[PDB]
Amino acid sequence: DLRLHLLLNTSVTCNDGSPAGYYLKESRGSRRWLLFLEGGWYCFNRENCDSRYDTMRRLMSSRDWPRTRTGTGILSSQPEENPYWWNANMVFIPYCSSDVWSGASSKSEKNEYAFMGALIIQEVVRELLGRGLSGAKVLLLAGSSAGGTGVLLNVDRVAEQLEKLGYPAIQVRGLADSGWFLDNKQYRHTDCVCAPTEAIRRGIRYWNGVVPERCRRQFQEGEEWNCFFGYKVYPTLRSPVFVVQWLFDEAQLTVDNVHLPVQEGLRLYIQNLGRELRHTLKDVPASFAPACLSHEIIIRSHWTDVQVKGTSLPRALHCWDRSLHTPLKGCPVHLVDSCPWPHCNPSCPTG
Ligand SMILES: *[C@@H]1O[C@H](CO)[C@@H](O)[C@H](O)[C@H]1NC(C)=O
Repeated sequence: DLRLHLLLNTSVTCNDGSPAGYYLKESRGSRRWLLFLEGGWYCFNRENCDSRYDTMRRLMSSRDWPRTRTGTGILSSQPEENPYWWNANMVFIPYCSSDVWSGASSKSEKNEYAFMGALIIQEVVRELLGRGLSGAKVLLLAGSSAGGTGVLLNVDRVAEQLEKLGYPAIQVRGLADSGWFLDNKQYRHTDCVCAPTEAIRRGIRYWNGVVPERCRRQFQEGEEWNCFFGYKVYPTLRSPVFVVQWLFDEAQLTVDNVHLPVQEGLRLYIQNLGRELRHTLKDVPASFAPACLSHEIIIRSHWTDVQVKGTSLPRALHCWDRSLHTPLKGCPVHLVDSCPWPHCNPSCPTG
């Protein structure tokens, strides 16, 4: 299991000012480090953050965190559950900043909550260097849902941080699971109070959110919300990033106001969503995108079960590792389903 360490720099906090932290399981012989960002939506004003504090407090505070957590999926230490990186050093970073890992603002006389996601990542990396990360060969920053978007927003900053700290030999890579969203038209209506473009636009100002520098320079002031959308931020990144995304992601459908006898309009909407997602992945060389209606994969215990074109995700990730040492015979890394309806892939999760 992974053991809790609260940050020694107690100025790097969860939303309510309690210290942020990480869960760690070291692997003495290993020079591989997996840092996983938890997900769980976000909040973007006083009223909706107050409601989140009432009923989702673990995502806003470390006060009730347990001393340990069990690693599952890519965080499992058993080769049977995790064929990919079972022997790596494992870190689970709880999501307690409600800011898609983008914030750099403290709780103060003017701020009821602290939004410190981007600083939590930097501080975890800094404190791990003294616990063995200084000897790393590869640091894989992974994450699911809001944590997957967090990978896209932070992977290059982790790389820059390690370079400036004097560790240019650590290879920083990203694994973004279920964080690749489309700013598409909703199937029906709008209400918010959501259209994620508007909520993210407000969140960035509420959180003092930060985005990767090259993306920020493209979109400029007032338009940094664009960098929260994978297909727009990905081309600006320098670190290798493997993208995992269900073609019919449940969170995407939720923000699109789709709630599942499907008639023609909704059928065409769903098929076009899968086609648009597939189009955005065409030039992403390392990707795994099954035609399923689901959400998240990499920390699920049965993550080894789904396959695209006969290749599982742990295999694709291993092939990615080999590619980062010309395509490899029978070891693909670009795996995007082409069939057009959820569960047209027989290996999709059953629910
Ligand atoms: C603690 O974190 C804050 C915010 O990231 C930073 O400004 C400060 O230098 C840090 N101090 C130490 C001792 O790590």
